[PDB]
Amino acid sequence: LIDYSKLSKEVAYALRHAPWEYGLELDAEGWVDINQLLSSLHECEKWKKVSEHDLHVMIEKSDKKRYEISNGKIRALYGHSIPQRIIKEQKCPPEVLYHGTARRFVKSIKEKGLQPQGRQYVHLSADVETALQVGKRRDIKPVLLIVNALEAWSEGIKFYLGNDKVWLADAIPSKYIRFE
Ligand SMILES: *SCCNC(=O)CCNC(=O)[C@H](O)C(C)(C)COP(=O)(O)OP(=O)(O)OC[C@H]1O[C@@H](n2cnc3c(N)ncnc32)[C@H](O)[C@@H]1OP(=O)(O)O
Ligand SMILES: Nc1ncnc2c1ncn2[C@@H]1O[C@H](COP(=O)(O)OP(=O)(O)OC[C@H]2O[C@H](OP(=O)(O)O)[C@H](O)[C@@H]2O)[C@@H](O)[C@H]1O
Repeated sequence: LIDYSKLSKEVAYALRHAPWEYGLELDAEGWVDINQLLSSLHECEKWKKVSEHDLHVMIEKSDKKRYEISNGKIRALYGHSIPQRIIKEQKCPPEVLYHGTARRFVKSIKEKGLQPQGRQYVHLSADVETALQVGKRRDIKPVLLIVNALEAWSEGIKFYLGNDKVWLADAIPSKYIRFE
């Protein structure tokens, strides 16, 4: 049987972080031919059994909509770190978005605002529980930040489509972030 969770982590690395290591090139919106991905995964002993059907199943069973398959191509919807900016659709955000973080980063976010750091975009959540889960990746007592996203947008900060639970933004100045 396939560990679809571990397969999902491998696909994340290929489609967000190091496509070159797989001999892949992503298009401007992040897509690659799914047969080229499968061929690359089959260089790895653990993934030689993985079929195109398995990639659909991995997506269906996942707790998050990380990837999409369309007309024989696959992309990650968010998370990228590669030098070439992934073109995402600009969108007007809801009034409020959230961002869960680690206690150890709060001072720096107060001073500088939210920054993309190792990714191309700041990632934000649509609801509190989702944001706390983001923060739990780094801190058992994560900090919830509340972003006045529509105010930021009206003052020129760009936001972009990730998926229904993950919104993307350029750097967000501190004045739009509530820490309490
Ligand atoms: S046999 C040859 C295998 N391939 C290679 O050797 C090439 C380089 N391999 C690697 O770098 C690692 O083996 C990878 C593929 C990254 C897997 O290592 P980890 O077990 O440590 O994975 P992480 O926990 O660090 O997470 C990796 C990214 O995957 C996201 N993710 C996708 N799907 C899930 C699921 N179901 N559950 C948890 N996390 C998942 C992770 O959030 C993470 O995302 P980042 O963008 O890296 O933050
Ligand atoms: N000025 C500043 N100074 C200091 N620290 C600052 C800072 N600005 C921001 N930070 C913090 O710098 C960390 C960046 O960390 P990340 O790149 O991993 O971003 P993120 O945590 O949002 O996570 C992305 C997605 O990854 C996962 O998705 P998957 O499961 O992989 O699909 C999640 O669920 C997400 O959707 C975060 O703590 C920021 O708060």
